Amino acid sequence: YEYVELAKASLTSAQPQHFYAVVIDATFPYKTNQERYICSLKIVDPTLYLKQQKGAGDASDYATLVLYAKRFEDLPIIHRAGDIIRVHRATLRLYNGQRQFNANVFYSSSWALFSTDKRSVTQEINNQDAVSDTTPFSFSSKHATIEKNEISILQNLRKWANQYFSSYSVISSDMYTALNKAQAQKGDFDVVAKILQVHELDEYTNELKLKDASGQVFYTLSLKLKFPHVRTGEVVRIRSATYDETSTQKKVLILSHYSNIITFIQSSKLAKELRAKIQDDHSVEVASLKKNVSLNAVVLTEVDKKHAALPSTSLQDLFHHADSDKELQAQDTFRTQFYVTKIEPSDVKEWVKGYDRKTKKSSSLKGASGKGDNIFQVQFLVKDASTQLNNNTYRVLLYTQDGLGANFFNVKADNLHKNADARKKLEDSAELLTKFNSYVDAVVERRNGFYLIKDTKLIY
Amino acid sequence: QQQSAFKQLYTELFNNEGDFSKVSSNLKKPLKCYVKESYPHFLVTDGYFFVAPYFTKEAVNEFHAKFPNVNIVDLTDKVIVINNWSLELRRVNSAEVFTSYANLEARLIVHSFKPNLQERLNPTRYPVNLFRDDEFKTTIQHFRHTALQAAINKTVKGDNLVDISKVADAAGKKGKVDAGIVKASASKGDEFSDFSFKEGNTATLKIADIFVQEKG
DNA sequence: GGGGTTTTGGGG
DNA sequence: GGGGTTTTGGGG
DNA sequence: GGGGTTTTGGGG
Ligand SMILES: [Cl-]
Ligand code: NA
Ligand code: NA
Ligand code: NA
Ligand code: NA
Repeated sequence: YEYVELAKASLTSAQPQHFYAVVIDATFPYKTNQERYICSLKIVDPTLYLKQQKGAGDASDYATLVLYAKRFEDLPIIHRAGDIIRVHRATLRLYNGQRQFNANVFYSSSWALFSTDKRSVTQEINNQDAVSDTTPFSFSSKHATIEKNEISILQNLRKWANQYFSSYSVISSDMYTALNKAQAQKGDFDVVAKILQVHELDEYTNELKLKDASGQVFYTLSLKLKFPHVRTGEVVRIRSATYDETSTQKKVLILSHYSNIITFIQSSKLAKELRAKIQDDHSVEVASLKKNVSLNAVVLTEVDKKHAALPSTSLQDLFHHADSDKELQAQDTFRTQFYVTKIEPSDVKEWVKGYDRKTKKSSSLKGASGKGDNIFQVQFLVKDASTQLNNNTYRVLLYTQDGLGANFFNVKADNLHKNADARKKLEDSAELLTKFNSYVDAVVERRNGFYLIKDTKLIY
Repeated sequence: QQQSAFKQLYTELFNNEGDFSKVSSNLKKPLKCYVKESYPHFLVTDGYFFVAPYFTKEAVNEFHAKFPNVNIVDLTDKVIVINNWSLELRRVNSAEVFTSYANLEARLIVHSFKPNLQERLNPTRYPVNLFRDDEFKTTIQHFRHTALQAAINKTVKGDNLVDISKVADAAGKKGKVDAGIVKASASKGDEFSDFSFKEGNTATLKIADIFVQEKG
């Protein structure tokens, strides 16, 4: 197999040509009719990557690659921009002034994907190591062969990809639309934004809270199965979104089956700059707290920094599988998300009790001090997406006698029958916690079959 | 101002405990909708979302009478005008019914519809399943939250707080996590069903039967 | 090919 | 045999 | 023509 650079490929031969290229954009593989699936991509290489820079405006230049197949599984799922694709038997032609490589995977063409970063997106998600730096993480057909001579092509292209992504935006300004101008678009458009929050709306869907360089915040639904790589704090390019005219309560982008959500390789200058520049916005949340009913979700808490890398565990797993699953049994500390249905004891004044450390007994402070050290002994009854349809509510404790969760309310334990200031703050917190669409993101510690909140604090 | 007629109608039905008499009267006017599909699923749009109309045996018989030269299962890409209609809430298996969410479905019950054969409609956005809409799913979640919170506050009483000694000095203490599971209502099964809306009832035709009635 | 599926109608 | 393809009957 | 396959020379 002889590999040709993108700008050097022949437009006259019409013969099958082969190449290695860096993928910068791609639709998700999609069905067009009863027998065809298509994946369209934008590709670059050392000979084709930037438009005549003078009056060009540092806009990226690229070739396009259209892959045709009879089955969904014969097409590449591009989760990240910057990785490498090797194509065999593509025919080239000019399509409206640009170099279009076409490949019928259902006939004789094939493709193979190589990770530019140490691990592919899927390997990062599952915490797996790559077989080797010359093994494709995905490919069409039952086999893929990498010859000794290709090794240098792959290694050199990787080095170049990192140089390209670190020196240029790659996804240039002409490749997307600012969110505050989304309503002005006639049809679909692209977006480059930071994911501020990933809210599990249900068993199959995530609701992404996005904010781009223009400062505008938008929400969009993202299927869990389709885009399992979405992560809070990360920057993504969204290929094909439309402005939802029927969303009155919040700004919403509608995605289609061909739409795609793409992250960037580690070296990305654009991703680095956006992760630092774009900052969290709680303006939507603050405004919603003034309404009796908020169609916008509000995460009321934040977990300690040391836990911001801990993966979350659903209530279904915490309460129904933690005594039977090997991986769950080996852990005592977990992170989870839920909404509070009811808080016990009902009387907010009883949330703080006097605790006798010798007898391990707590008591009401209505009679005051004679009960011991003041502590919170609060019992939340919660539910989440994984347990949404069942007839259960789950107990999550805020028992601070040993220090766990002491600062949860941003109110040090005090006699609530006497301290009006503390009682009032807690009553207000109670209303926020039980309000529809209010959720808690918390770290819990398993103790004698119960889960106690720790290293978690309200941020409202 | 809600531009989608279906979204406004269905949202109000859910926001009014499934009571159709409580929904705004200025919304119970004839519905002119584009037929996106007619078989295997009859789906109509309002220019923004698609919903599945549920035809009564009377509705189709009347249709077949005033329009003998018109098969319903072939109305794809054509327009229809629903003059007499009602909405009701039904409990369904959302894993099987795609025009539903969280085991609940607001149904468009059709009693009388006229096919405006060959009327070209205005260009609109690609129609999406109303039951897959972010706000509408959220509206349904609010509806469930209200029912759940009401049931829990009625069922759970007495402040049966975990005794503090159970989580203090838990060095030699081992417990099972299912100790934290509390029943939300007096429901008969593993699924929450304590709702106050009275589940609407109305015989409706299976789209397959109307296909046989028109081409055995 | 900057696009429109469905034993897939919550990857498609 | 049957696809896609153009070889339009015949290789390995 | 060339795959994968088994048809192992020949259809459409
Ligand atoms: Cl335990
Ligand atoms: Na042949
Ligand atoms: Na042939
Ligand atoms: Na052959
Ligand atoms: Na053969």
